[PDB]
Amino acid sequence: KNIQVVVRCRPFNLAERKASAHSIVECDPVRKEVSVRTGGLADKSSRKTYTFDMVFGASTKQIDVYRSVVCPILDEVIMGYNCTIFAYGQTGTGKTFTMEGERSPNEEYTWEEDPLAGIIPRTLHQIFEKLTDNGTEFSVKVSLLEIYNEELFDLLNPSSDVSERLQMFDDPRNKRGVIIKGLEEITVHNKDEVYQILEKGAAKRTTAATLMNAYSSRSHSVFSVTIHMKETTIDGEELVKIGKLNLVDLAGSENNINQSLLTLGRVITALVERTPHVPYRESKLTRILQDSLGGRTRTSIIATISPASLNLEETLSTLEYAHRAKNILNKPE
Ligand SMILES: Nc1ncnc2c1ncn2[C@@H]1O[C@H](COP(=O)(O)OP(=O)(O)O)[C@@H](O)[C@H]1O
Ligand SMILES: N[C@@H](CSC(c1ccccc1)(c1ccccc1)c1ccccc1)C(=O)O
Ligand SMILES: [Mg+2]
Repeated sequence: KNIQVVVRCRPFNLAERKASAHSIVECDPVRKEVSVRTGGLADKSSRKTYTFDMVFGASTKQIDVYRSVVCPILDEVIMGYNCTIFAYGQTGTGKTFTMEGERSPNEEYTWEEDPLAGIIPRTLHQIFEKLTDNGTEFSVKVSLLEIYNEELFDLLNPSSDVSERLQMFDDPRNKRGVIIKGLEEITVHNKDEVYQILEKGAAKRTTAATLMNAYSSRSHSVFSVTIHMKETTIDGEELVKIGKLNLVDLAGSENNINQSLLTLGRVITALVERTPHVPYRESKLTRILQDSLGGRTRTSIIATISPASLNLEETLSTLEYAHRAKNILNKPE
């Protein structure tokens, strides 16, 4: 199966409006096209146009991303496949907005209902909605690690010091897999446990940002949720499934400070060019993503872009990068 690639353009922000920014991006959700105006003052007609698996314009809301992209992927996780979604694009374009989301200010909504909530919390909410006493015995475990300068931090660890480091090893049980030694995996017994877990993770990240330069823009964030499902149907026979979903928020594409982003590009180039050796081992991120990139996990990429003329070169870089990645084949479960 080819990696599926979608584009999400964010709306203008107040500073862009204040600077009287013009748009250089047109999205056509129906034709699944994004068309970028490239000639500035000089050449009013030149464009580059790309077709993707889906295209989300500035008016797309969090709930539309969920319904279109995540729901189908989560149903596949529930069938016991492994899936990955990662966000790629320049700092400021909405990777974290998309993957995690934000809380609406002054208290207006519950987390399960917040319209600014992104992929991670909606996914956790749906896992419990879908599975709960609906016949299956099931458990859910989460982990959240971040890669910065090729060091690995555990945002969910009971340790009060976020700087305490994890270590990665090959997994002798699983050919393309790693063991993250020290990684706290929290059993989430029900939906009413979700928020406090995410909240404490976010507070550890805020600390991390005070400790390390340009932390949030240089970091890669790797949230994983594993679902163990058990069934005893018609004979009394017992049929076990395990689904895993990785939700990944990459370093800003404008970027050992950068080894993982660099190596991901070299890995994607190797896969599309079909070159014989693919350098997964040369970074922490690509070791973590090995199975998602030419392996047995179903992968989707959300490429995030700004609409503003100012960001022309990086917007074009992001679209070219993401477009070629459609050519990568995985073979799920
Ligand atoms: N689709 C969107 N709709 C509304 N605001 C958005 C959207 N995407 C991003 N933003 C806003 O733009 C700013 C940067 O988003 P952020 O998620 O921090 O980007 P990144 O993680 O790619 O650096 C934030 O203020 C965020 O609320
Ligand atoms: N993106 C925000 C956190 S948004 C987030 C969240 C979502 C996924 C993982 C961790 C936190 C949140 C913010 C603040 C307190 C708790 C949780 C969130 C936003 C909306 C609904 C549910 C969770 C940040 O970088 O701090
Ligand atoms: Mg971010």
